[PDB]
Amino acid sequence: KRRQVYKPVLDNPFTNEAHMWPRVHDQPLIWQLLQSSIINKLIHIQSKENYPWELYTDFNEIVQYLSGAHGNSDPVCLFVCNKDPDVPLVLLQQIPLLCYMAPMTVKLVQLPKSAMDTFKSVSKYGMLLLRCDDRVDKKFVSQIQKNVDLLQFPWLNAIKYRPTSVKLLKTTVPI
Amino acid sequence: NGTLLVPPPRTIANQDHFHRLNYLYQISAYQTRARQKARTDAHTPLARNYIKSMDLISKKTKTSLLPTIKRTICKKCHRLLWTPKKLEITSDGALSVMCGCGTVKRFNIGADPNYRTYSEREGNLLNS
Amino acid sequence: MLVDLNVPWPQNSYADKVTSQAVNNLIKTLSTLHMLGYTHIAINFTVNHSEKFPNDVKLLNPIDIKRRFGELMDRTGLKLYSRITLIIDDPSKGQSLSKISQAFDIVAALPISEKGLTLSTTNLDIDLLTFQYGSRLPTFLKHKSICSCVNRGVKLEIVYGYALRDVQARRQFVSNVRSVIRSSRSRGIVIGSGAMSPLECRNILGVTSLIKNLGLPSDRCSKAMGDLASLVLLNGRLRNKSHKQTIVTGGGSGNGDDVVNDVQGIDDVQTIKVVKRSMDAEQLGHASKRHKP
Amino acid sequence: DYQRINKNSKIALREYINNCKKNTKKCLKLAYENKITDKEDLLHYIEEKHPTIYESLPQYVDFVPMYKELWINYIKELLNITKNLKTFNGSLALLKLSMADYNGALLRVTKSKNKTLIGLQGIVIWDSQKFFIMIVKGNIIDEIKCIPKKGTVFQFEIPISDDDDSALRYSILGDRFKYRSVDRAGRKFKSRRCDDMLYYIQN
RNA sequence: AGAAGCGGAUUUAGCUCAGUUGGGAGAGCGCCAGACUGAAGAUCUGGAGGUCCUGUGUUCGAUCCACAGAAUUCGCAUUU
RNA sequence: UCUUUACCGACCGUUGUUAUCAGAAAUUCACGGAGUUCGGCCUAGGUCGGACUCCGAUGGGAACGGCAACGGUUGUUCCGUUUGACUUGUCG
Ligand SMILES: [Mg+2]
Ligand SMILES: [Mg+2]
Ligand SMILES: [Zn+2]
Repeated sequence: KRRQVYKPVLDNPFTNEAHMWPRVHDQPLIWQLLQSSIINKLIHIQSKENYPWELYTDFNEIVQYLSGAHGNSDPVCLFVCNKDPDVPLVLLQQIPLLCYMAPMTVKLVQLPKSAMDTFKSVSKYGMLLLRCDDRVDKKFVSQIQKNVDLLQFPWLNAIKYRPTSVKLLKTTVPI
Repeated sequence: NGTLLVPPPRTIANQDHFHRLNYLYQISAYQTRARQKARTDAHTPLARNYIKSMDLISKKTKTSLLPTIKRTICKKCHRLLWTPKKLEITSDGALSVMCGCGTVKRFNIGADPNYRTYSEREGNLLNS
Repeated sequence: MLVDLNVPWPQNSYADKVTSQAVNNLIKTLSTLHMLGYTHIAINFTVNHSEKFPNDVKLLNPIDIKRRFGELMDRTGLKLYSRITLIIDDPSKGQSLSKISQAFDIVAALPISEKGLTLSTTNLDIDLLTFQYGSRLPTFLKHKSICSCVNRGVKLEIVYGYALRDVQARRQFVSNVRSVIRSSRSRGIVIGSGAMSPLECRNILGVTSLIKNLGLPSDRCSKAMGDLASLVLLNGRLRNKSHKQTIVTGGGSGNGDDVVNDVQGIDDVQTIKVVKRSMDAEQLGHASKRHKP
Repeated sequence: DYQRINKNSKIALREYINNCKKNTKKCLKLAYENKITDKEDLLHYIEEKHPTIYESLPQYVDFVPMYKELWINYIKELLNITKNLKTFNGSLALLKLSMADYNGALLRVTKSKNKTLIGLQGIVIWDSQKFFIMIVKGNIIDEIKCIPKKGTVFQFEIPISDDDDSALRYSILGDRFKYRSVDRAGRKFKSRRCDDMLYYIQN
């Protein structure tokens, strides 16, 4: 006979607050410009995809770019989709973490729409890292990023004790 | 299939043990971060010690942890991987995360998406 | 410092009620022990093994150190401890020892038969072993058992006040005490005064002469009242207030606060001791480099 | 070089606590060469003239808030110390203190067999089996302090959130428990002969 | 109060004693309470009650296994 | 646990165990992916079989690692003493 037993297991007490994805609102004003720009990149020539706009869409190149090889470009922006199925959780639990230790001004934007499976199915993987050094796009990227899309860290900034979190899991035991 | 019994009387000894484990994890993580933000690796063999002692206490009272903790900490030297060496992907395998000591913790990511751990599934978990 | 740890309480059964005359008599004999000179007093209470014990928490203590002896303390300047001598005769009826032990400070025993004497030294967590010096000794003590019991802890206790009761009892008293000194190897000997009156009190230099004439040396007698007496107080005092000699609720000041010496500064309600902010991690370094204290 | 040190965490911890003592001795030598008694001028002097020597020096000013607040808040949560103090239970609290780890505690040597060990306050970086490791500041001294536990009495204050009204002070004895924290998680402490504790009555 | 030396057995709730692939800490009696009786015993139900002699170490985890330190107790053609 | 001037090293084999859950798997059962080599159909190199190597979220864990018992050593097992001196009795 099978009996269900609840076992107490210690949770990471701050992983919910470490994965508090930033507050994004009035976001359909942004996907129009972003998707139109990405399509206009991806139409003509694979060299002309990355020749006027330098962007990296492979996670190994994201790690090698944020390691410290290129230090000139200080404003560098990232776009990562959450709340979207068919997206790996192994990278997604480490993407907002690796950008924190980067000395460059890296600006993560979490895309909140679940229906946005287009950018993953089209370009590479569903993430986008590019540079706003002298491009035209920064002329609106600096406009809205101060409004709603602010990214700051409250969790490591001040000194604060954290309460413990002990959860409990299901276990089916046959006897 | 069987009998459905949900007890919320948590036991005092298990709460003491998991508070001890969580305090060791918090003090090791905060030592590591307070050292890492300011300057170079000063007392990186110190905080690791706590984690090792933590894992040994996890060997004593038969306790299990979430895969977030064991994914954070190492396996052999048992150190925190908040600052790892290198992260590589699609290098003819799935994924690789290198460390300073040389012990790697890889994950099968090139097979298929939408795979979750047993503690991360929709209904298997009840908080507090 | 001197310890007198076997002053009896005028009550044997819980059904009996102590009159005010016996309480005033105990006040007068405590004033007598304060008059010539002593440092510590641990008053004793007799408990039989087969009585009907109450299932209470705040009623297991008919001593009341706080209300009457707390008033006697301010004019006295001494302290009182409470203890139980377990009058254990047969392995027939017992008790819940975890309540009777944690009730008072010191736990003692009084054997009458063979097997009880063995299970007291073996399993029963007590502080002192007292024998019936007034009546016939239960058995004659083996050396390797008493030696192992002293090496485990518990020491033997000699009551020199029981010889002051009757004429016939002196012969049985000396016949018991010489056997205790013979089989105890002069390690675990703690002496105490079993007086019920202030009219049977003695001075240190007469009790030392009594221990001389019984058979034990003089320096070992004063060492038994300095070293051996105050340590077996601390044993039960740490066992019953704190954990099993592990983590103590007693404040470690310089020379005034102690687990033994500072009883009133510890809240005897449950465990705690209210101490003001004497430890600051901000601007306190080495002790010889401070300037504020 | 870096891989051979951290192969064992205990040996690298020993190398770190040796390097801190050697750097403290070098700091005392450079301080007597400096002839300045102020430590705030001494740290800037080391920052100006000795960059590689400054790298392994401890920071006690950083060490106090990163440890004391977490330790006090953990004890206020664990022992159920709240604004309501009249519902306290002391025996279960002492059992929890027997079960709680003292890694990260502020602790003071109040009584000892050695007359020079007393008066030392310090915060735990690691618990040994039979010794104890703290850190204390002097005028210019920042040495990692090793203190024996066999024959010493330690005390620690548990504050209450009210200001200057009430606070608690507890005491442990390192000669009583002489084991690792790992064994102390499972050990049920029992009685001892306690014959060698005469010093606690002596001084 | 009848040693000294030798072999065997053995310590677990107040008591008498089980028990152990090594993963739960127990039974009888006693205490308290319920049930029952005009009352009580007996019968029956439930609860309270632990230093598994102590310590090391092995192991992921000890009443159990290894070592160390104590001892309990029988026998030596006996009832002293 | 081992080795000893090892001018080459050598952790013996078998049996059982590591409870529940987890995981593909609690003992080199098996399963999934990648690389190499060989053979058959076949020849823009597609598929199939066999062998090796590496990896796969879980748990102290995949490490022929830890624990307990037994022996092939010059065949195993059983039985008996090689231990006494005075006194007494018998026999020559
Ligand atoms: Mg002999
Ligand atoms: Mg001998
Ligand atoms: Zn590592």
